[PDB]
This record gives sequence, structure tokens and C-alpha cells, in this order.
Amino acid sequence: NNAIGSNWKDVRAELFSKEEILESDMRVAIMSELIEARNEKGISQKKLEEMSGVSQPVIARMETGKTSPQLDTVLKVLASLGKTLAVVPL
Amino acid sequence: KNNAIGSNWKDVRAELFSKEEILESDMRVAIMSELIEARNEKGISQKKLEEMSGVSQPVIARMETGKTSPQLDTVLKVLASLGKTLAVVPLE
Amino acid sequence: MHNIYFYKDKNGNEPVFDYMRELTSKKGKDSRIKLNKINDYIELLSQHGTRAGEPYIKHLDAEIWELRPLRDRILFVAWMDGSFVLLHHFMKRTQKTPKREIEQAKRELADLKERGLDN
Amino acid sequence: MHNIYFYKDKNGNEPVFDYMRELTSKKGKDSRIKLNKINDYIELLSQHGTRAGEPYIKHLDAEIWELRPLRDRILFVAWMDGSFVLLHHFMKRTQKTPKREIEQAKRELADLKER
Repeated sequence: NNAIGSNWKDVRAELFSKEEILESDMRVAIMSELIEARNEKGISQKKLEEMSGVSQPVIARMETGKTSPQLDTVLKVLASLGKTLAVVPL
Repeated sequence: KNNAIGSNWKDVRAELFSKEEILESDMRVAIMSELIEARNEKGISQKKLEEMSGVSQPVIARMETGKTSPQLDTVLKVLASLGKTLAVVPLE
Repeated sequence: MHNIYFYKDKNGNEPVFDYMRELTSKKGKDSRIKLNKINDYIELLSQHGTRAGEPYIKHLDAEIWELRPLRDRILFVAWMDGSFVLLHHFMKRTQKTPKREIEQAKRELADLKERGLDN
Repeated sequence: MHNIYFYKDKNGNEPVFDYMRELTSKKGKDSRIKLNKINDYIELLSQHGTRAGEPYIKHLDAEIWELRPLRDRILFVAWMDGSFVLLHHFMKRTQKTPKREIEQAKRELADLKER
């Protein structure tokens, strides 16, 4: 099929450096935890606000935000989900 | 043995701080450690890390002194220059 | 894990890729920001499919779905699984996605099925 | 890697721990800030020992070192390789570290070897 073109895996490798891909996956991993907490564990975003003690707008900006999210904020949210971050070799 | 030698810090730390505070403390020292183990060992100065990571000097400075928590992107950049990065792992 | 394919028109150009390559050719911080967000949402679609839910993904009409990084909108469809096909892209000008974009998406989908038959 | 113990005087009190505990008791959120900085620095001493370098630690006189979490100062010594012992606390109101403090640490340290 001539209408079915480039695979995203090849496109991503062209448009982004290895560092940009590394940062993206990490942002995706955090998003993935918010998603499958809602999908499986049945936790709402405001339910998460009470467990993690971080405000709902700051949680939402992890997903939709232009920029950050801050490190301590990520650690609070992940911890309430039974997860955390660790320094690991590259 | 010795009465002058008192409580172990591991115990004192566990009593005075929540599980949450300790984990965030462990992350701050882990980041501080990398910057330190870069400086007196690998001979990488803050000037040198600035141009390696593309992250500026005031930003890396505050990243070391934990007053305000860093953005994830900057942390991953600085760590990458040093041969490390973050992974999502189970709590324990 | 789901495969993600870019739609190629008759010329052939891949509109979504062409747009991303345009953002890559631009200075200024806004384009870099938009690029990173687009990178995250597509990769997210690759891992979770439509199970990603809102804010990342919303259904529009029939087979047509939309990916919503920031103000950017990428229309896509379910394809022979495990895949998805990214159709084309537009900037949000309105309260909601307009009819015009949806119908262009459907034509592109129809085009895909026809050109897929000729083998 | 390096263990840290708290000095316990004749009365059975540990001065540094006593100070941190009252910080824990206070409502003020700067008490929390000082506590967190102390948490980081002591933990840092645990991993890197005296190799941590300034601003975190500083050599004062002879066997005495100080930890410098903001304006809090915690005097400590090498001990029992490879560990350390936190002697006592003072807030620094000057840019000089008084030898009043240092000789107290020396006398504290003296008490350690004795017992």
C-alpha cells in the first residue's frame, strides 16, 4: 500500500536525538503510570490529589503541561502509586 | 562497650522523617553525589558540565542546592553527561 | 505495543511528518516545545492505543480519532492491528474540531482503503 | 558506607538528636526546611565521608570537622573506621566559628575516648 508510509520508530529516530528520545520516554513513563492507574486501579485524578498531597492542576500539567514537571512533585505522585525514580547507568 | 556512642543515624532518620521525606532526601543526595563525584574525581567542573549538558551554570547550581526542585528535563540532561539517567522502579 | 504509520498522499507526501520536519527547521522555543509534546503523545499512542484516554485522545466521528498535544491536532484511525495511521494535522482554531478537518480525514481514510486494494 | 552515631553525654542525652527532635515538634515550616537540609547533609556525610568537600563539610581544628546545613553547624569527628560521630549543635551568628564551640567539641571528644 503506497498510502501507508513511514513507521513512527523510523521517523522518531530521524527527527530526534538520542537524548531527546530519552527525555521523551521518561515523560511517557510518568504519563503511563497516571493512565493505567485510572484504567486498572480505578484511581481518579482528585483521588490521587489526596493520596499524593499534590494539587490537581499540578498533576494535570504533568500530562498536558508545556514544561516541567518538577522532580519532587513526580516523586510524590509516583510514590502514592507504589513507584519511584532511581539513578541508573546509561 | 561505649555509653558515649549513642543512636545510629539510620534509626534516628527513620523516626524523625516520613517515608516520603526520606525518599525525596535520597534523591537530592543522589544528585548532589553525582555532581560531587564528578568534581573531585572526574575533574569535571561546573563550567565544564555547563557546555557538556547545554544546561546553564545558575540552573545546575540550584540543582545541587536543593532549595527549589529541578525540572525533570534538566536533571536528565545533566545526568546524561555524567553517564547516568533516571528509571521508573518499584517502591520498596 | 502498536505500530504507528504515517499517511502518504498521491504526490506522495506525508503531511504529519512534513509538519514535524518543519517544526524541526525552526528556531524559537515554541516549536521545540510543540515538537516534544507531539513526540510524547504519538509514543503514548504506540504503547497504550486508544486506551490512553483523555486528555491525550478524543474520538471525533466514526473511524476518526484525534491526538491532542497542546494546540496541535493529529487525526488518526485504527488500522490492521496492531497499528494506527496518522492522517493529517491542523492547529485548533475553534471551541471544538470543525467539520472540515473531519471530512478531509474521512477522504484520506477512503483513499487508504482504495490504494490498499490495488496491491 | 560510613556509619553515623550521635554523641551521648553523661546525662544520657544526645545533643544533636535533641535539637532535631524539637525542630520536629515545631509548627513553623522553616523548621521543616532546616530539618530537610540537615537530613541531606548527614546522609551526604554517610556516603562520601570527609571527601564530600565544601560547602557541605569543613575542617576546623585537628580532629574536629563541622557540617554546614545552612546556618546550623554540627561538629563531628572521625571514629571507629569507617564511621563518624556527631558531637553537638550551634547556630552560627558570626562568620567566625568560635573556639568556644570547638573546645566544647574537643572536650566532648575527650569524653568519648575516656568511656
